Amino acid sequence: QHAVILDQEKYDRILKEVPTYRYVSVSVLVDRLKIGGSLARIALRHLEKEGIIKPISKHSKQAIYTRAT
Amino acid sequence: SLVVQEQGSFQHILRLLNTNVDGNIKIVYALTTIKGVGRRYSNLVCKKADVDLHKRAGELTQEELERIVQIMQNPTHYKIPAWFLNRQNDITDGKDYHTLANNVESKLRDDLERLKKIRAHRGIRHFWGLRVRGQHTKTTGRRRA
Amino acid sequence: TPVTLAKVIKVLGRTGSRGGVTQVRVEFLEDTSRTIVRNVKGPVRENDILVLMESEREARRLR
Amino acid sequence: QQQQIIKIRITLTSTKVKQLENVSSNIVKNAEQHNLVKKGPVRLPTKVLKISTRKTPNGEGSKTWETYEMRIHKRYIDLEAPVQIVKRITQITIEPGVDVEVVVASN
Amino acid sequence: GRVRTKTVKRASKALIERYYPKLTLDFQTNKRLCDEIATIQSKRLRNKIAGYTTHLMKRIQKGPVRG
Amino acid sequence: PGVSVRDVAAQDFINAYASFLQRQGKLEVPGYVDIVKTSSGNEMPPQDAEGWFYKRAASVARHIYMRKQVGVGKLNKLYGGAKSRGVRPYKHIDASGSINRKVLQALEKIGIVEISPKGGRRISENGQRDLDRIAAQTLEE
Amino acid sequence: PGTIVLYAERVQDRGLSAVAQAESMKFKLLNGLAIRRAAYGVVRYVMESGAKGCEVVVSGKLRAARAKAMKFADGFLIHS
Amino acid sequence: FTPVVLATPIPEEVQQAQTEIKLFNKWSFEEVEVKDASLVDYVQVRQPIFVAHTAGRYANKRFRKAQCPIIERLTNSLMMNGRNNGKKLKAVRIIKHTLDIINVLTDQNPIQVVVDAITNTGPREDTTRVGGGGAARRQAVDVSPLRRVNQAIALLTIGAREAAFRNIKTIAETLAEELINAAKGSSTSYAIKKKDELERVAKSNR
Amino acid sequence: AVPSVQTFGKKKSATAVAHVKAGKGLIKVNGSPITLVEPEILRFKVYEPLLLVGLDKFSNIDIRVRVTGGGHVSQVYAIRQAIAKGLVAYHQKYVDEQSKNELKKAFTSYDRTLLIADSRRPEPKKFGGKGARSRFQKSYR
RNA sequence: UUAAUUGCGAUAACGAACGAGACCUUAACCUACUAAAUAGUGGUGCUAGCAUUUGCUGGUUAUCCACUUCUUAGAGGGACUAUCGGUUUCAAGCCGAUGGAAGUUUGAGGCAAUAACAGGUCUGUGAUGCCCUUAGACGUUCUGGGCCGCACGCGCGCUACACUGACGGAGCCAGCGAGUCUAACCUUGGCCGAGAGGUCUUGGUAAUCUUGUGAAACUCCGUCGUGCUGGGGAUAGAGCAUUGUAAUUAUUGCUCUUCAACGAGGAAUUCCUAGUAAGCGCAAGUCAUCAGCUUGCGUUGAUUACGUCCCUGCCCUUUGUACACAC
Ligand SMILES: [Mg+2]
Ligand SMILES: [Mg+2]
Ligand SMILES: [Mg+2]
Ligand SMILES: [Mg+2]
Ligand SMILES: [Mg+2]
Ligand SMILES: [Mg+2]
Ligand SMILES: [Mg+2]
Ligand SMILES: [Mg+2]
Repeated sequence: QHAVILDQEKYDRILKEVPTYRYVSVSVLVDRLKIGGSLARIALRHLEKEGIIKPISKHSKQAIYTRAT
Repeated sequence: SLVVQEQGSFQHILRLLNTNVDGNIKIVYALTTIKGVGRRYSNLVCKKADVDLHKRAGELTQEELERIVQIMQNPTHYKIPAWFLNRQNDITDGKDYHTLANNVESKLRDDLERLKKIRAHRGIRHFWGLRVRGQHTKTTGRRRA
Repeated sequence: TPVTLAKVIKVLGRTGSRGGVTQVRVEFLEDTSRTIVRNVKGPVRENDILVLMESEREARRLR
Repeated sequence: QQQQIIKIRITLTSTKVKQLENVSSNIVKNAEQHNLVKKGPVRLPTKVLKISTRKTPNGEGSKTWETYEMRIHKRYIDLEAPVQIVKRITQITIEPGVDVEVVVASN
Repeated sequence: GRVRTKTVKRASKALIERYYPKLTLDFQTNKRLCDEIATIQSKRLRNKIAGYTTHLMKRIQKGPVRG
Repeated sequence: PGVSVRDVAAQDFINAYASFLQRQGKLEVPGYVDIVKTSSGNEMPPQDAEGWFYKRAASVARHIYMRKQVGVGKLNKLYGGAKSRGVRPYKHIDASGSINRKVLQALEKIGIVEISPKGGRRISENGQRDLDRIAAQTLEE
Repeated sequence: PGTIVLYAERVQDRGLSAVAQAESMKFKLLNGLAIRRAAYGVVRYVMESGAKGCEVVVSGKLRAARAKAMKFADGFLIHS
Repeated sequence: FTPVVLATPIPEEVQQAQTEIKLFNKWSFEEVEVKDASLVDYVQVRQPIFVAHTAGRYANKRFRKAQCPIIERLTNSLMMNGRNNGKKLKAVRIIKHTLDIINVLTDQNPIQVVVDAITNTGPREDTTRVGGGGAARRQAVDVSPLRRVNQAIALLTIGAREAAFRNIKTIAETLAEELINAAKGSSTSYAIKKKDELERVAKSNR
Repeated sequence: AVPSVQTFGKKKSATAVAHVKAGKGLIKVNGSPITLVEPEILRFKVYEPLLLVGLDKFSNIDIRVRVTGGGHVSQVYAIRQAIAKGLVAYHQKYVDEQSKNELKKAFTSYDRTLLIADSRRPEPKKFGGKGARSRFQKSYR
């Protein structure tokens, strides 16, 4: 039921919609999107190292991520 | 400790050992649907096959799907210490047999049908289907078995 | 709805079948000298400002 | 024997605490009058022996439970004493119901 | 649940009856007075008896107390 | 700039020391690692099969450093937990004896610990020297 | 032998010891004394001996199949 | 303001807390006046605490729990459904995430958001059962401010609890959206709908 | 001689002993810095005895804390009291009364548990019930 | 009015006694006394290791000195609702604020009056009346089985239905106990074994050693991602061990393997007001072994109310009674 595997036609759904998201976490990347929870955690940690989204507090079982600047 | 990006060379549902196995879920917990294969056995089989456990059981390749089955049907040859198996010290030929999908019910059927022929108590209770491990049937098990 | 305020100035006594309701003497913050008696459910003391959606109503279950 | 220390240890234990206190005060009392170097009476934690039993002999009634307490109080004193002085005070006038142990340490 | 019993009250009245000049308006010295003008078999009962005695004296200063 | 292994975060130090011994490549893993549940109270093998022994070694080496001397039995209770006994309630049972014994023997060969005739194993000279180095690089990096 | 020796001694004021009185309260009935007279004898003896109070309870069946308890008290007693 | 040096090192972010006693590190209780009247002296302000963990005594006097801080009271209601009884360190972690979500949304103070959500949640009137038997009537009554703030916390916490139950949404997430909707007033949150439900039963059984 | 005061702080079963001596601002509990106290959710449970009167009042104070008993959060409540009590005791013996009173007023005006032990104590469990007040379930049928 | 027949008062009653209370045990405080190598701390006669110009840590008390803050236990001290304000017939009292270790009878128990019950126990007693049996015994002993048997109904419980979670690693903190020469009790440390456990030894008749019982829930970092699913562990099979003379009707422990019901529970119903409820374990009891039970202990620690007679039960007054074996 959920896109557990990311591909190109799903990849553009993340990279064009993660800007303007005030709140970014594992549950909002599966509610708004269709990708699974495990890949959502992969997407969040991937999108931090380049730096298009910012961290507010790093904890397990919950994340708090917002835009840049 | 790091996580690398991956691309979707995904494949559809698949069939192993005459049993449907779904994709979309991790490889170790996908082989658990095979009868006679549990979480511990499927975890051992994968690491013996030297595969990534984050491979979702649907983006693997035919070479490592052939590899996991060979280890699964031949435990001892792939460094399995014989205390990890389903049936240990077989009553017939004294070998350590790990039982697989379609053979778990048949071997279990043979074992119970043995004790019925033997007229042993653990099989006698199976003939009526009652509790065979000595649990009290005073106020319990009023729906099945 | 322009709900009006009111300040409790006296705890008359405890009322109600099960005793969970308290009866108080309360005046009005706007248009003072309008003092009326109500039936309050929660724990209350003096000077407790509470809002009455209607003011033309006096307590009936008393004593 | 010619005024040689023995390094004695006297340990007192009994349930009846009150008269054990008097003897612990007695044993410390006969030391300064003989100018005896000592380590004071060390009091040890009370061991509250407890028994939890049903009041009833049968099984009938509300399940009521009693706790019995046999308190025992243990004390000990280290005395740097002569051989003569300890013997004629501890072999005589022993209090009733209180257990006393006289042991020797030579570390 | 702090209503003093007859043992506290009757001893306090009997104490004020015959010891009013000796007593004061301070429980801290009233409790010391109790041990040396009366026999109380516990410290808690003495504090109760002396405490109500001070409460009695505080009432005696502003108007008489019947009994 | 005096440093010991008490000023460093506890969780981070096992991470740093395990990585160091992972890069050192001389801890002589007993080879039955990837198959043992590392406690009878466990139900699954350690997720990080390649490095769990190095983290366990880092935790054990830290515990010998901060204490006086620790044997096998104290380590078994240390890493034990609550075992889900199924229908019956939980209970505490000790960790795996063989692994907790061989991690000490692995640290014995590297000389992280001594023999300590007064009981279990105590920290060794060269053992606490390298612990302080990793403790120094963590706080100063 | 010699490590333990008995020392029999007499008892002062027997009337202020329930164990001694209850025993004598029993042998009198075994000698055929009336239950009321024996019980009234014990409490009177205990009171003249110097006790503040006494309380004798005789429970069981007497002169009837039904059992009943008799209380013979005098003086002042407490219970708690 | 000015730095100080000690034998033990101390971070700068925690070293700045001496001039202003805030929450954990971020939100300050200054300028968080309760703009809705009739609830002050029952929602506690102007006496800040760093963390919402306090082993205080609030169940010995009748009204002592009003003096208890508002953030402390909200955490106390997350320790519900048996399995979560005790476990207060877990609930403090939940609210810290919850106020962070309010800060990545809703640029105003999360302390003001939860305060303004309490005022919009408490049922101003309620209803009590009058009658000596089961088949009885119902009578309308007005609610004291203490019960209102008590019911305000209860209406948010249970409805934000069953939302997270059997759902991918975390409890901090469900509470965060429940608080912002209740602050503005949306009628799409469990707390606001229950308040209107209770208040209109009172308007009927008057 | 070194001017030192020795104090303590008590939660339910947790007791922390604090040795307060002259120096340069060393704040160590169990040989570990006050920035290393665990869990981190309660770092700000032992920071307010330092963060309310001002960290400048530790430029000549060395605090050594050893704690045992209680639990994870009983200990942090026992630790936070011993340091606050130890600071007042040190300021009572070597500092003027004005400074000690300003500490005393500040601690009292914020939280009385910085200096006064939590008088709540565990209550004995009773027969016929799982806890002190709770009883076993009766049925009547 | 009080928890109280607790008191203030009223008063053909007055002065009393038991009960209640007072009392006892225990918890909370004591930088005040007595002290301590079976408790701890600090300097160091002796010092040592690491990193640097002193922080962490390991040993000796004729291979040291000093002390009791923390621990202990003796003597005691301390709280009496103290002070203030309000209310009350300005009485007993009650409420709020201040101070205090403690202001719920300071918390919790021990004991507990009169009169009873055809309440339970003759299956605890070498306590016992009467009756029965007493050699082919209803005495005692031995062998084996049964109390656990399973269409069903009811009660006390344990584990859950999941993300406030399961699992992995790491961090890692209690208290009440018990324990062997009248031989195997608690068991440390070393070795072997996946594990259970086996083995070589050490300590403790115990503030010394098991044991800082390094308990669990909990905390962090990760895997899982709303899927009867990695929830849940019922049922069932194979094997490896321990206890016992004996494990089959599986004592129990462990390993692999099947992954059943159950998606928050109808009618109804239990307990509970602050370190309390609830969660979480630990000890002890029984015990050769086995707890899902009990008695205690500690860890984490709410919501709500400081009230009423609506239901239920009890007590009292008035009233009615053809009831008194008492509706
Ligand atoms: Mg009396
Ligand atoms: Mg009376
Ligand atoms: Mg039976
Ligand atoms: Mg301990
Ligand atoms: Mg499971
Ligand atoms: Mg399943
Ligand atoms: Mg039983
Ligand atoms: Mg009539």
